[PDB]
Amino acid sequence: GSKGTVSEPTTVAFDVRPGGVVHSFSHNVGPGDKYTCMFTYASQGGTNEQWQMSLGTSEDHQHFTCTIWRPQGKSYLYFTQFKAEVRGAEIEYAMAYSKAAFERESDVPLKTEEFEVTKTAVAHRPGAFKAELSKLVIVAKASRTEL
Repeated sequence: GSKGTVSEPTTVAFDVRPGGVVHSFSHNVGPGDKYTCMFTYASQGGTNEQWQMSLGTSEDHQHFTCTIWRPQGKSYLYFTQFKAEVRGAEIEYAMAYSKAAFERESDVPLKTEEFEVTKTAVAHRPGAFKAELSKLVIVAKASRTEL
């Protein structure tokens, strides 16, 4: 009441399974599944990795974010393709990091040219991506076509 509707980000962990097989993941936050964040990717390797993903929404339910990160800050997996698609809102800002900062070492962000950002989904750029993925941040504003 006095607080004015207060909520906290939701974090869900999942397994990354290599082998050149395309996999899809998704999560719904809030009643009515108003906010949906989907993450589909294909990697090559023989080692499983646990990735953390967190979703957040604004007080007025006007803005939400979808963040995926590596607990160790780096991914040994070899990425051949990836895509992030969201529903219930439009993508305003997207960013990815090749390698996370370790103490003295600074962060290594990915060049815009290396990936493509569209109003409905974000897909990698072929011949530009270095096959490195560590952290993804997506910021979107709630909006509906209304038919």
